[PDB]
Amino acid sequence: GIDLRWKHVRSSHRKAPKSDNVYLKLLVKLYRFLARRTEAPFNKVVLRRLFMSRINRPPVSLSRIARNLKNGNEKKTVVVVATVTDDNRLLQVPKMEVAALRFTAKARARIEAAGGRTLTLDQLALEKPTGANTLLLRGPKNAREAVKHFGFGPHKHKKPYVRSKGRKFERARGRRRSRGFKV
Amino acid sequence: AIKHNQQIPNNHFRKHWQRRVRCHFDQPGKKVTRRLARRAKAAALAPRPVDKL
Amino acid sequence: VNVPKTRKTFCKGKDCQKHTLHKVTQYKAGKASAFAQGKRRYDRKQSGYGGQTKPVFHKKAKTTKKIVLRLECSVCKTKKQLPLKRCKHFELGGDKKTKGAALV
Amino acid sequence: KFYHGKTGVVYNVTKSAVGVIVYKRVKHRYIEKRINVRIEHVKPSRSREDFLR
Amino acid sequence: AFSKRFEAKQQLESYISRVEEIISDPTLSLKLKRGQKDKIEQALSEAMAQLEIEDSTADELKKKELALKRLVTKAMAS
Amino acid sequence: AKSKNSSQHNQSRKAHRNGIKKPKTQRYPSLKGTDPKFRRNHRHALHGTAKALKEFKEGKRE
RNA sequence: AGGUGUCCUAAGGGGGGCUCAUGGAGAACAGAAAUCUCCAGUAGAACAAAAGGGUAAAAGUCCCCUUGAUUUUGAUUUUCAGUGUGAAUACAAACCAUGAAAGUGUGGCCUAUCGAUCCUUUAGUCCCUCGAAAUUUGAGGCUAGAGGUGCCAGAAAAGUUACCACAGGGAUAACUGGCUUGUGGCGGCCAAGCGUUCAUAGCGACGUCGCUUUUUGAUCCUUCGAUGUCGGCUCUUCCUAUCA
RNA sequence: UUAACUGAACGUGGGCAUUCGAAUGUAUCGACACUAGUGGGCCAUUUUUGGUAAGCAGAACUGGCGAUGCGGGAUGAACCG
RNA sequence: AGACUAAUCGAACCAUCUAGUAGCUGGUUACCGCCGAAGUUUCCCUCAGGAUAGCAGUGUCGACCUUCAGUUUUAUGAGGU
RNA sequence: AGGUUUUGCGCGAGUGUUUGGGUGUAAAACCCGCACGCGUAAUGAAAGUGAACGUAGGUGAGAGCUUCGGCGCAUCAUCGA
Ligand SMILES: [Zn+2]
Repeated sequence: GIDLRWKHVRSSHRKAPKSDNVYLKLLVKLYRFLARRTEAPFNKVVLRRLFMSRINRPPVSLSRIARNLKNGNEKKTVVVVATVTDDNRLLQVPKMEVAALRFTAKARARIEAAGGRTLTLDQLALEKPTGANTLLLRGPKNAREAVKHFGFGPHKHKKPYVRSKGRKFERARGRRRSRGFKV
Repeated sequence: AIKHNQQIPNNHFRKHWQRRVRCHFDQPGKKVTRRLARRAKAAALAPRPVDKL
Repeated sequence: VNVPKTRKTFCKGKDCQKHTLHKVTQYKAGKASAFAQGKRRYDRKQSGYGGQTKPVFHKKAKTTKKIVLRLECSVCKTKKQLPLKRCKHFELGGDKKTKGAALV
Repeated sequence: KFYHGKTGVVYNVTKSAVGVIVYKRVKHRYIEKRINVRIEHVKPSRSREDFLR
Repeated sequence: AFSKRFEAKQQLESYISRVEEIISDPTLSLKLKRGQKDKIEQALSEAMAQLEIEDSTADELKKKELALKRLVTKAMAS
Repeated sequence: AKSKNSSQHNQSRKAHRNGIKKPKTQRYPSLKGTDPKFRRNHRHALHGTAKALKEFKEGKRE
């Protein structure tokens, strides 16, 4: 006997992509080699984010990129391991160079129209193998419809499951002191 | 019998619905029939247009 | 339990908004109307064959009722309602009790 | 009667009362409790004086 | 209503006269305190008074029947 | 027929199974329950001190 | 071992003067006990009710003035899922009571004294709708109370079957078996006395220690897809607490 | 809020490590999502209630059987290793 | 006599609605690997049954955050067996 | 058939050809568009009204980058508009 509390406990994070894209398999091979034989911490972070599922890689927009291009960051390279989406609100697009997993049709056109350049994760390793002069970005993880229903309960101010919305659907008892109580 | 956080169901399936089910397996067969009727009608009205103003 | 015929308390009138003399009177429920929506629906449900269609209460247990005082402002004729606890004795305008005047 | 003997931290001060924060142990989790006590019941504590000295 | 009120009026008068004997005799009053006596007679003050008014009904008479009985019965019991 | 009424035999072991979790303390406690009269004035106080410190670039230089 | 379905225009709120139960010594009628006076008196008295806690220039007692037992909504504590109902604590914005003033007051000194959806009814603003357009009746909405469920988180409800039926239960009775032996039966110890006189030839009060499972109870472990439930007739064997 | 820049909370600037101010361990840090079975229990040391008592009925802390073999108690779900 | 009415009577026989409902009995089909329970809280014409919290598995993300502990020492409070 | 969370895939402020039409080696395959569904704006019973003081705010932590001064994603708490 050994009197242990835990035994044969597994890991908690993904160790390989679940997708079977052939090109993504090549991209993992490149960065798995780079992370082993390079001291730059930028490479290790990029490798793990390639394994993540779609809900853990939310899209980023052109506006969010322009927000972080101030206060002395006009000359750095933006790297986003996700999709990049055009924003209809932004009227004037600044000049930038972006390395992203993929672009929408309109986002690519407007970036190069202003005088920019669109890169690729493989070209990024060829130009900046150590990731010097770069900044990483993420999308809003919690900005999803399904997240608003999480942890429903009294005094929580969450969103209920209703087949429609109107005065005939819920409200009434338990939502106003005029009919019994309130929550 | 509800058990968890669910949406309240309303499925109108307590009558004898199985007696009246209308599957559509003749969608392509019917289309051929209409095309045979149009070109047959167009032949009868040789120089005239098919439709009306 | 007896209460005076008059007392002065807050008045929520549009122009009083202060303490003002009030007259005290007991509240009595009115006659049930014959054209309310609840009555009109009940009459239709009972017509024709079928019998009694809604429950009839039988098992009563309470012996008393709560007393409700209706007040009236002496200026703007505004009214108020103040509930009380359950009681047997209610009277407005009764005489006050006397201390130390015992006699049989 | 549960709080007779416990120690807490003041979080609010009013005309004649103070608000105290104490931690209560329900089965399998702790809960934060906030109570209002008149100053006749509270008393300064020498628990932290050794540390401050 | 006239008969019910008159019956309850007789019963309340009967009980007031009945309790007057307890408060009047010296044997029971010897061990019976002043503090209960003056409060019972204080309640009896408005008890004689409410007879003079005419709007009193049977309910009132029954209430003061039981209020007087509970008040006097604690003194007599202990 | 009759059956056992109540028990507490295995409750202590169940609670300690995956720890008794104490909520984490944190730097800024909430201001819920503080009296409103002090709360209104505290709002005005913070409004002024932000403007004054913003003027530090073209101004007072305290 | 007990208690609750109530009671109070003051038995609620403010202020002031006084100190209780009981005991000692005195005074015409006056006595155990009627009224008056002095000294001692830590609560041994009183505070609506069951019990517990609390109170002496008071929370008791008498006197003076009053209606904070009022209006608009939020946060917190107890039972707890940290849902509802009941009850309770501390502030904020108005209007008042009392007192020279500081202050106190959001019912009873504290711990119990009570109630959802639907429907009906009253108060409030001067408000919204009746969908072709107007004006008056009527009807429908929003906010706060009352009419009640005591099986008290809340169905509308009388019997019989010995003519009987079905799904199940040894989670549950009537018979054996098992543990216990109060009651039933049997056997000891001490020695006041009975026994012509003499405790023990033969008995034994007041007390006290045991055995048995042929009496009757207590328990409900095994059998309800079944262990044939009184008595007698017949026949074999074993136990000893011994009738010959 | 105070007779009063007198206080109160939240702040700018500055000072204090040469040693961030008890022991031992860290073979297991925090948060979220979805869902299965279960809701007849029983036994033992110490404390303990009703009963003459019971392999009887009812509770508190902890360890067990149920869900589990192996070596001892000849045998024996719960005793010892 | 609740007797008889085609071996059927305290309400005959035949087909259909009908695969009538069951909180109740019985059964439920190959192998290996890893983790591993509950008979307890609150409400219900509830007590052979359900919802709710607990125990359990799997999928993860944030840092590898240096945070923590069914433990001891030192300082200081409460209790009425 | 209708819901719900998680995994893979296409497009992305949009997205969905197939009720229907054109065509065909004919129940296959290929092409076309007007409407419409969900999403982009909430709140009240209702008549109704309808989202920038600031480089889209202030403070404490934050991976990574850096000219070494600093700039600081996601997310957690808190004070404001
Ligand atoms: Zn008025």
